Amino acid sequence: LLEQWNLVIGFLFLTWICLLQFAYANRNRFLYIIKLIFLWLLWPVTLACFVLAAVYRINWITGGIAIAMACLVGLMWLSYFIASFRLFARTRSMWSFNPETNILLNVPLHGTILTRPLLESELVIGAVILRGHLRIAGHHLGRCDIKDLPKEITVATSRTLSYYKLGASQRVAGDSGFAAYSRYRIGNY
Amino acid sequence: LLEQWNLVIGFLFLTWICLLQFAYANRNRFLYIIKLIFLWLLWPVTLACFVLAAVYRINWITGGIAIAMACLVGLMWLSYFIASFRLFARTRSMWSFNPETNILLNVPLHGTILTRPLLESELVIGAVILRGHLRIAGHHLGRCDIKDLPKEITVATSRTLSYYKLGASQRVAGDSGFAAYSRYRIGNY
Amino acid sequence: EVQLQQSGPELVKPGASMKISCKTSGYSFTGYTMNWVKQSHGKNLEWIGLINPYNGDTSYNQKFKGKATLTVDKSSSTAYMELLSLTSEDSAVYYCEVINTYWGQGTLVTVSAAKTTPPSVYPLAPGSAAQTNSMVTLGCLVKGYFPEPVTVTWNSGSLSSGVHTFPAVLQSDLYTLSSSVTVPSSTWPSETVTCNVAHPASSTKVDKKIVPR
Amino acid sequence: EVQLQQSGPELVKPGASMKISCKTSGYSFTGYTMNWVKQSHGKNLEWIGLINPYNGDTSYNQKFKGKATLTVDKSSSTAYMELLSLTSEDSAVYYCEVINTYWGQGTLVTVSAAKTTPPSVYPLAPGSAAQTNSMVTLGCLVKGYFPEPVTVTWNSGSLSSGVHTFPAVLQSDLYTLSSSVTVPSSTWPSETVTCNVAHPASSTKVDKKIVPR
Amino acid sequence: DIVMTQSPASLAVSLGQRATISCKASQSIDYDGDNYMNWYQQKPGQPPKLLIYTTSNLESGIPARFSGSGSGTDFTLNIHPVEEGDAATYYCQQNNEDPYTFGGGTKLEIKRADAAPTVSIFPPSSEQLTSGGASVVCFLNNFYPKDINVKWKIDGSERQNGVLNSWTDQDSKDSTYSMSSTLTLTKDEYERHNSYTCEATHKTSTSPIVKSFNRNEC
Amino acid sequence: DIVMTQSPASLAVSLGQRATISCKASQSIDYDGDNYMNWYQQKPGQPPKLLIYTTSNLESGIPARFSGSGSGTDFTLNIHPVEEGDAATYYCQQNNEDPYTFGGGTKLEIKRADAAPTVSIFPPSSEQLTSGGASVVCFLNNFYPKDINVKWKIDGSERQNGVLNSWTDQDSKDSTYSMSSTLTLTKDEYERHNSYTCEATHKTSTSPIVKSFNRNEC
Ligand SMILES: [K+]
Ligand SMILES: [K+]
Repeated sequence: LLEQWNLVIGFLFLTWICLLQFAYANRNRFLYIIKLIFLWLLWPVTLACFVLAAVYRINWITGGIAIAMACLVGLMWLSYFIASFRLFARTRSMWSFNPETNILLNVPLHGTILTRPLLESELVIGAVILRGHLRIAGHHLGRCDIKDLPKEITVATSRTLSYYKLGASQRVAGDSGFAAYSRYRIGNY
Repeated sequence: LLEQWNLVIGFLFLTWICLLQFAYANRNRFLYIIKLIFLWLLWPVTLACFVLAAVYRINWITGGIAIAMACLVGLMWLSYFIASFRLFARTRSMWSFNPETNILLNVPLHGTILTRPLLESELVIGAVILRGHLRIAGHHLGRCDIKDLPKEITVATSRTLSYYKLGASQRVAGDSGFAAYSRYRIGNY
Repeated sequence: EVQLQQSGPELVKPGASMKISCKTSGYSFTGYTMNWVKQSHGKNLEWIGLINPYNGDTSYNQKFKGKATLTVDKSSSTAYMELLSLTSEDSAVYYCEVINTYWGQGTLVTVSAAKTTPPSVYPLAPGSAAQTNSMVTLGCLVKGYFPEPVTVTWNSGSLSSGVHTFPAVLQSDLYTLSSSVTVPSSTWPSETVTCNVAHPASSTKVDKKIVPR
Repeated sequence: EVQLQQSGPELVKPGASMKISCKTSGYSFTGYTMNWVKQSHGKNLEWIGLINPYNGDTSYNQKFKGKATLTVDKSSSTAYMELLSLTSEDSAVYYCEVINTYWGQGTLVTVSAAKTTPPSVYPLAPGSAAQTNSMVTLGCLVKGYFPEPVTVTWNSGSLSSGVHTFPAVLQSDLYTLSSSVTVPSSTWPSETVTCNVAHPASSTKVDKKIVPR
Repeated sequence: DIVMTQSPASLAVSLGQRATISCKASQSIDYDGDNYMNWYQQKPGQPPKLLIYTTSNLESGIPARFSGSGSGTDFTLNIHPVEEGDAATYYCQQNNEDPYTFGGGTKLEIKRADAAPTVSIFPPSSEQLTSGGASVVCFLNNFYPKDINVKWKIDGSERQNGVLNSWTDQDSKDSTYSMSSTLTLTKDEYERHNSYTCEATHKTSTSPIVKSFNRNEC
Repeated sequence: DIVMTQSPASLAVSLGQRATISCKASQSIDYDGDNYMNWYQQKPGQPPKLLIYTTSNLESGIPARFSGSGSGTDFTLNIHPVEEGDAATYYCQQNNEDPYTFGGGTKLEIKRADAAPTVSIFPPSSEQLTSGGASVVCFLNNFYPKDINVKWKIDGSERQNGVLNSWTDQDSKDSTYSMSSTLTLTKDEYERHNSYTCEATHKTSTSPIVKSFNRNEC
């Protein structure tokens, strides 16, 4: 039945709406993974809609487009798998399979490197400390002071590693502060 | 019947995937409108899925959940309308109806104030200039230099107007640069 | 950089209205909010209100609601404050700031029904001093003028060291001020010394050459 | 702040491997990548490679592949470079940096089959000078030692002004060095002057008191 | 709304010392875990210059010797080391709720080695004399501290009424004050007396410094 | 592999002037429209100190007188004003492609007023004399410029072979050099001659400064 498939899609839409209204600004790592888990399954459920329209077609024009669009999503899904596994070879990090970007941000906080997805990987990376909590490029990494800021962070993408040097860190309003991460060398493979 | 709705959702996900993959990093203002246009219509189509399941009430357990779940997405859609029209009263700008946040960021660039949605509105706002192009909080605003950075930006939300002050601008690698906006006063409405 | 130019001091009759212009330069006028601050009796800084030049919404102090109205002129990049029903409590200095860093020079509003009086300028030299060590003082006294302020300089500002311009004091609804300069005997009277007194409210600019008696 | 302590100089026979320890402090060791730089002949800076101490992946120079192997020890926060098959071209100073800002003091590697020789330390004073102006020079000469380097100080580093430690020069496969200090006649010989020569390769630390003849 | 009790009313510190300026808000101005306190500096004849915003952030171009502390209701401005140019009035403004009320302000006095006042006496000018009145002037230059009393003596008796004093602000070059005393008198009584005397009793010494002249001496 | 060429090989400027140091990359290092050029400073006996990274960005704590310019292949390091402590060796490193090759490096020399060399003569020590050999030493201190020739004189004839010279780097306190000349000789020939002389011909004057001694004089 399509009625039960209608309810599944309604919960898929409802899940994101909750993630878009109540958990958008929130950057909890478990919550962020759940958002990435949802965005990953957005590719099979895009393919499932077109496969259902391809098999249970209305007209050959409608079914023919759904066959082409299922290949279009299928090609875009394999392009994610190709780019992520190529990224996974360089980094050996489980964040390489995030479905939003193929670039990783490595911040050495609390000793262990805190790898996070990075969207743009620009020349300058912004580090903001708020109430003693560091957030770099919209990733709430955790507790970190101005004096405890990582003196060097790296950004890893496919066939290129970008090392970033801490620039000028300015402390504002006590616990809060700001920092500058200008790229200084490129570790291209 | 009920198969054409499958094709509509398939293109809704296909548009979602393209915006989330191909044009995720791209910050063209017309494209950013399209992303906000798509996220706005995600509320009627979440309600449309649950109304369709509520109308097709073959079993009371599935239909009864869909009736209650359509109320949950129905109420939080009107919660968006209530929150945005309150924001529209204070700001009188068409960006108040963005479906991602109820907080607006006003950056005075090129004379006319550039108003953009702001997800966080924290104490410190980072302004990254890359290749002579300013991007504040992930919103690419346009051509700007370190010497041409706005000395004061404001962040307008409901019942609060937070004025931000240019802390210190650092120039890196020539055209690029970096500066921070620390809040210095609040215009409590 | 960011320069805010205001109108000069003026004398306003009691129970009237005055518009204070804050001409801006060096930045986009509609860019940042324009605050207004009143400093009464020389120390009491009071916040009047702010106006956003882009759209025009204002936010006044509750004390100054109905007293001051903030307006802008985007074409001339000039922000105005129009005070209403001026009383003797409004004899203050009004400033305009942008981000609390760049301020106007302040407009000295004098709310009085007094008649603007031209200043009386008198040079003062140690006639028959009988003591001519190489540090001799000579002065220029401005008596009976209204309203504030006046500018007293020496030789068109050529001499800047050893100058002392004492604050004005009120008497019989007239302000009095003095200026003094100490120069060595190698200067007096070999080089010309002249005190220049300018009062813009009376639109007067007098120059007095000091001479021994 | 961030301090990188390296091992001292070691005289290595040709063809023998050597591991250079770079002990780190003041920061989380696994946090930042550890570069290695070779400075041959005192001027030619050459990049050897970098090792990420968190996971262990390396990136060598093409010339130094098979010559140097970079390893780390997270337990002791010490990064190692194990040079392989040392030849005379490897007589250089090897540095370990972090973000190119914080550097180690350098490990002077001397690849020679020469026999370690203890230094010969001799004080030199102006005996029978017949000229005692209040600027008199006295020296300490180190002759016939191997390998580099040696540290020559005066009175355990109490005197820092007027010191001159001349660079060593090679002769008959033996380096020679000199140190000189000029002090006023009000010092010599009232206060004790002693030259301290330390050679860690020979594990010797000699102290010589200078005396007039 | 919110009132600021900035203490002390006046502050007097020496060069190179630490100047502590307190400013206690009536209620907590804390918003989102942060206090928004501004600190201004206003030299005489000049608009206020912002030193510190958001209770700690130093303004660009302001020397690093200015530091803001405190949270909740108590707020402190610390100046160390104090230079000669810091002799001004310091205000505290709460940038949290409308109205952004300022503090009472405290003038910072630079405690500098006491000095003797340079005394000078000016008889009324001839041009003013023929105008119908007269005014005898006494100038004190480069004296410290500010507290001082100057008296005028007419023909063997001191006179209080008709004397106006003008004090200058603390100079930004030597941290010393100047005073101008003026005795005005109609021409009717100017020629009825001969001796005109100005005497100053300052803390710099136990000798009251006296400068006098005579009408017929000119 | 990218080759970096620095011109000049050695740079000599006076205090307060502008020192221009070039670095011409063989290949363009424009990555994403940006060049990653690192400028280091290495005083003798010390590891290199990073001055400028990413071709313009100054390292924290470095004085704001080192400026990096140029893009593409030509890169320039400018030091203005030049102080006494800037006498070191400056390297350029391309931080773009493996290997991050360094430049040839240039030894910056401070141009200071010319001074006369302080000359001192040391006869061989008695302890070394009884060991089987001898070495007579001549020290020049606080002289400028670096170019100078010192000669040894034995019993009326100058000798060239057997003379070793050691030059010190430019000092970071007076910008003057020091030289140590050593004449070594076996004990067989040491007692066969009496007079030992060290003479220096420097540009500071037209008089060759001479210091000599005798074996039997001791
Ligand atoms: K990926
Ligand atoms: K909204």
